[PDB]
Amino acid sequence: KKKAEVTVRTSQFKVNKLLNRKQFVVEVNHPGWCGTVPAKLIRNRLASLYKVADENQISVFGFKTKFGGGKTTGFGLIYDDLAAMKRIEPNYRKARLGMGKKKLPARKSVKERRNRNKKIRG
Amino acid sequence: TKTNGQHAARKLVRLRRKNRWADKGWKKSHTFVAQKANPFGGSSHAKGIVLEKIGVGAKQPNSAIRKCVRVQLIKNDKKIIAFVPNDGCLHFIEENDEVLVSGFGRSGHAVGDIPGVRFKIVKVSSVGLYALYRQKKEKP
Amino acid sequence: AKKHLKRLYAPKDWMLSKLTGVFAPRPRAGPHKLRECLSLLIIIRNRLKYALNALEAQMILRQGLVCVDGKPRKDGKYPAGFMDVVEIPKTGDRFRILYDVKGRFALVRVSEAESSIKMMKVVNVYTGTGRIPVAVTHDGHRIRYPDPRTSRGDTLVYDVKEKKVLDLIKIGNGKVVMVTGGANRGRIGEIVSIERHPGAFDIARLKDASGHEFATRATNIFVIGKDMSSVPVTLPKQQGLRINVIQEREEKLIAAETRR
Amino acid sequence: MRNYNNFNRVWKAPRRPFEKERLDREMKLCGQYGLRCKREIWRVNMTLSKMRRTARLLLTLPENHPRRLLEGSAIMRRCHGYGFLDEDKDKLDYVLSLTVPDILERRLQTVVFKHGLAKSVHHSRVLIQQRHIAVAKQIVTIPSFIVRVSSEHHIAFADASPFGNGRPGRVKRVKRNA
RNA sequence: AGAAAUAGCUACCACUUCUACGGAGGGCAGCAGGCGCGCAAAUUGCCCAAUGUCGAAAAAAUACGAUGAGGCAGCGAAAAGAAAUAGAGCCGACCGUGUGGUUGUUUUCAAUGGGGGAUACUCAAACCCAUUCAAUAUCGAGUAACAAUUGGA
RNA sequence: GAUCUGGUUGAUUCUGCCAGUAGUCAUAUGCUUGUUUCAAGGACUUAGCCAUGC
Ligand SMILES: [K+]
Ligand SMILES: [K+]
Ligand SMILES: [K+]
Ligand SMILES: [K+]
Ligand SMILES: [Mg+2]
Ligand SMILES: [Mg+2]
Ligand SMILES: [Mg+2]
Ligand SMILES: [Mg+2]
Ligand code: NA
Ligand code: NA
Ligand code: NA
Ligand code: NA
Repeated sequence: KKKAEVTVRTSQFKVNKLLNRKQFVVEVNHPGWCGTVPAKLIRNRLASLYKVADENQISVFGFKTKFGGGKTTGFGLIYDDLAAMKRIEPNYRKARLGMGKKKLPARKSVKERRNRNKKIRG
Repeated sequence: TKTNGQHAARKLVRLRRKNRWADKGWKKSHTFVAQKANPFGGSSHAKGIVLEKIGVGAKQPNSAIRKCVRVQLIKNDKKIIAFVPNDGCLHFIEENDEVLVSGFGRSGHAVGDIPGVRFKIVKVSSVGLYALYRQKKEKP
Repeated sequence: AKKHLKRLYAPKDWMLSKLTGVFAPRPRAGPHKLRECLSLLIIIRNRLKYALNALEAQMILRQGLVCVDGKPRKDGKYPAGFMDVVEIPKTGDRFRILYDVKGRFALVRVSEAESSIKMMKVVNVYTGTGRIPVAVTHDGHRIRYPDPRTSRGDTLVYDVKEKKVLDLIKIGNGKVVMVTGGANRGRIGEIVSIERHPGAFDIARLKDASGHEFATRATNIFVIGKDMSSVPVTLPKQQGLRINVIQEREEKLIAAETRR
Repeated sequence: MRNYNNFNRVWKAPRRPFEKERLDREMKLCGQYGLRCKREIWRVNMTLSKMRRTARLLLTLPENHPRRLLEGSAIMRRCHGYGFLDEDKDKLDYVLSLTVPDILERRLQTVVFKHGLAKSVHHSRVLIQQRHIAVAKQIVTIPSFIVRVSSEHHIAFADASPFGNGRPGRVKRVKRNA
């Protein structure tokens, strides 16, 4: 029958010049939507709402689906430019996009060598 | 009537302390002699080893043989007599096995027409005597 | 020599949830007491939601963006107390720490001229080596040459950007005070009288603006001015007037109904 | 282990387990409201006992008492709004006269049947558990929901339900795929 | 600065490990795990994302502080809160009572979750919830074998 | 919820204790267990003995 659309609204708003960002709460209305709605679709729509050059300046996380309904609420961050986004965003959030630091060795091995090198000098 | 003082709380406190030793229920919970004489050191159940199977007669108006066993406890090596319930159920006991023993009710008082027996057999070889009776399990 | 502070043992006015974490930031020693203050990490992360996590407050405080007495502070666990000006020059907002009518911390936006003024309460007057009269203050400041009329209970109006004393407000019946401890914290009223009780705690009897009467220990009043109008600083919304609990409940109920 | 969550109990078994008079009165309530177990009745017993106990304490207090005025208004506000007491009764003495079916009348399983959306009192429970009823355009699937006075006219079918304007249900879909 | 500190030192007493027999060590009532004891009690897991402490430290790069404190998941009817195991009728056979509930025999007719799968959400990474069986476009009870027990008369 | 019942006599009215009855974030054992939320978990006896890693 009918098509499935998505509408995005922002209830609370705040401008953060200390961390070069603006914060808000995202509301998504998706009546008739099948399944959930991936976060990249929100990023497209939020970019339309506040026209940004690069959609990667937008961050969305912590989204909860309302019981027995077609609503979903999450948090949202907007950065002035990509340079500020890289500096301030936590690593695991950048890795979600696919552009964070590679990896680190298992923590067990690191603390194993730390005690081993306590028996030796130089 | 009795003392009605408004400054006589000392006399009323002493009276209640002295007279509270006169009821057997309150005395049993504050005297430590019951725990020592009790084969279970104040515990719900205890584990023991079967020594032999005995048959004790019932009291006078009744007439039967009550099919008990003689059990030596493990935690303190005391000897007690315990009753094995339900029909049959003696063939599931055997000799030198290890059993779990519980009270009979009434907290140390003998029960029914069995003379001087206040313990019952619950588990044999750690399976469950009633489960064996209902065939829900097999003897290891 | 403790270094932690369990959540449940923290002051209630920080309003930290008991379901979020086990610990709280212990305020380092300094101008104000541990019980009678709130730290800079609390203000940045809990009062104004500039920072979400506690790592972000470091990203603000370690740069010296926040100032607390005209000097930027980099320590999150800095103790900030009553009558303190907090200004963030990048954002342009300045708050003064005061007590609201219910005895809780209140941050009220002040003007540019006001942000350079601070009120202090004398607690001790002594002599230094040589003959230097120096007076200690409720926030720990020491003033080298005060007015020779200063005494224990009075208050001083202080310029923070440049260190000097503006004027001294003594104690007496006419003046108006604000209660700073004892479940009457956050009430403004005049001094009806003060009772001596030598060797023990003096009792000061005060009259509210609405004609009510209340009393408290004399070590809990902070004289603001000689009149309500002549206040060097700004004041919170209610002006320290408390009203009946049933009236509070009823006004809240009807106000919600007209709102929707 | 270092947790600070809370929990409590909502019901209580009655003394004297077998009284023929109480057994029949409770059975009558169950088979006529279509309840599942006696615990549902015994929940109503304790919530009733709490309002009665606080009303009794307040009524003992003298009039114009500050505690009496504030709490007295609060309990009447809850009782009127929830639909336990009609708006004419306002003296705080009509609280004690509350009985069990008065609270059981406000249950969402009951109110659905009264409005006529169901053919019985057990049909309505099945409908509620299967995500068909919406109170204020929000789907509610818990029979013990106690309907407020300002929400009876908003009760209707849910959009997502096949009986509303939703897609065909399980039987229709599997018949089409057959 | 602060200890008469146990993942600081010294000795004696009880048990105890390696050795080339000259000697040298050990302290789980910290975390997980084993033996014994008993009626009686969980994995030799992942992580610094949150909460904090310490520090010569904000974050970012030609450049990632530690942390079994802490948190997360595995086992878990201690206990506590919600809650399925069916709803409407059809046609005979009826049961009582005076024509209105009812008790099986045939038989349609919708609805829904145990079950399984993602455009995917969560998550520090995985899991559980919460959404959804087309949005051109997505699986499924009928002797509902998807079968309620434990105690009694 | 400010509640009681069975046993002394050929019957009756008592004192009085045995037995019944409801709970317990109170422990253990037995039988039986589809879903979900929140959760305590080697105190009890032996402040007994401890391989290995942190
Ligand atoms: K020591
Ligand atoms: K251990
Ligand atoms: K079943
Ligand atoms: K029988
Ligand atoms: Mg150790
Ligand atoms: Mg256990
Ligand atoms: Mg006699
Ligand atoms: Mg122990
Ligand atoms: Na209320
Ligand atoms: Na030692
Ligand atoms: Na950390
Ligand atoms: Na934890």
